[PDB]
Amino acid sequence: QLVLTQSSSASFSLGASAKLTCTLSSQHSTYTIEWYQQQPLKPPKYVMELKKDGSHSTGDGIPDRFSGSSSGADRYLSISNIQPEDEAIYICGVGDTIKEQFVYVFGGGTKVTVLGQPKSTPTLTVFPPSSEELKENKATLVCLISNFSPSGVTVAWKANGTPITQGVDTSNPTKEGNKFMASSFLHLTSDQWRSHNSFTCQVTHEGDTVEKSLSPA
Amino acid sequence: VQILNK
Amino acid sequence: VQLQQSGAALVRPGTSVKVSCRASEYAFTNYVIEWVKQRPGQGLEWIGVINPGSGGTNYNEKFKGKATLIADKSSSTAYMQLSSLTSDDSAVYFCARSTYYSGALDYWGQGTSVTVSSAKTTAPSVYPLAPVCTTGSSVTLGCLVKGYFPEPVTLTWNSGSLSSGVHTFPAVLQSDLYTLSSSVTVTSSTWPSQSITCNVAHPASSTKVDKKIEPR
Ligand SMILES: [Cl-]
Ligand SMILES: [Cl-]
Ligand SMILES: [Cl-]
Ligand SMILES: [Cl-]
Ligand SMILES: [Cl-]
Ligand SMILES: [Cl-]
Ligand SMILES: [Cl-]
Repeated sequence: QLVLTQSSSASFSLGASAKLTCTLSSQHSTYTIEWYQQQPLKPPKYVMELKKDGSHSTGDGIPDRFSGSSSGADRYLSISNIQPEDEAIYICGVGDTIKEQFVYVFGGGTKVTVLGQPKSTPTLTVFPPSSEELKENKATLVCLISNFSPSGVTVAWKANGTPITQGVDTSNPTKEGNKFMASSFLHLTSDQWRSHNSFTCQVTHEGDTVEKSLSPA
Repeated sequence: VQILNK
Repeated sequence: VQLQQSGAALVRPGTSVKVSCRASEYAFTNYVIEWVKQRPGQGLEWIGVINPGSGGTNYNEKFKGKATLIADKSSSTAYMQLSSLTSDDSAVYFCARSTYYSGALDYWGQGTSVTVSSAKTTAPSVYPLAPVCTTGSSVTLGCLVKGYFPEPVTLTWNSGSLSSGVHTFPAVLQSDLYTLSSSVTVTSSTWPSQSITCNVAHPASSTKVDKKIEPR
């Protein structure tokens, strides 16, 4: 029952002062904890050690906008002048020896969204089925979705004017620099590809629609 | 007391 | 200072896996090694700790009889055995360094991705994508990598000699087959006068294809 309590999510305005709470179990209210930062497809980064008095020791490559403080069982990570780069899951950890065994426990982490960032609108690369693939009576239409922010998108395909559900597979977004990328594939027969005047990859992002079309003609 | 050694 | 983890592993359900963590540019026996599982949505799950000077180990209760931590002083390498795997064991696992005297996991490995699946191992079908309907001082070439399992694939252009203007997009997964695509923007001076290939290696099938992009 060494337990660290964190809220699953926190939102802060760009440039604002951010404070995250990690709460120790009452019996462990005096313990020193560690702060970690995790962005997707990167290992966790050590942020700082934080003792009951508010004294802290920050790890390498942590900017000075990052500080720590304490009040009873509460341990705080403060980010002054919150930046888009600071979007991450912040996890606290705590070590002890209990029933003669070392244990380390993590909190559930706080996913930090920075609000008030200007959006990036996706641009589209589309590829028709290769003659090589078409030889096998199969057609894969490719939609490559570049340089959007934030990460949330939905993708639809149209054959002429009519939405296509069957055969559509769309990726999760992956970070690339300060933006995101995704891909969508439409699987058709050769006959379906050749029988329609146009196909459209349609991306919805933050109220915007981005469409790019292909034609077998 | 928190035990800090492994 | 680095922790160098072993490569992506495919494991059949009901079997075991051993993943490795090699200490680089620091004294292995002077820090402990801890092992951590990435949780499905957010957060981390502690597995245990090996004291390499001691051979001493401690574990999260849940991982007792599931994980075994070993340390080889001779090779500066820590090992984690995970036994009788199910889909719930499909995860990225990290090793991290800690002092004998402070809780901090101050340096972390790059992670090992474990896939636990009965799904069929399938080399990719690779198709070259010519410029869509072609004229202009620049052209965008594509590469389609269809229906592979498991991850990972390594995709390069001209075996990594063509580094500039490459974009490789996230893979999709449907019915235990992945698909992905890459594009590269090249000058009309470079292509098609020069041979440009998409190179796709699939370690799990021991396959590599180099696919030449040819003009219509
Ligand atoms: Cl995140
Ligand atoms: Cl960023
Ligand atoms: Cl259709
Ligand atoms: Cl094994
Ligand atoms: Cl190994
Ligand atoms: Cl979770
Ligand atoms: Cl062409």
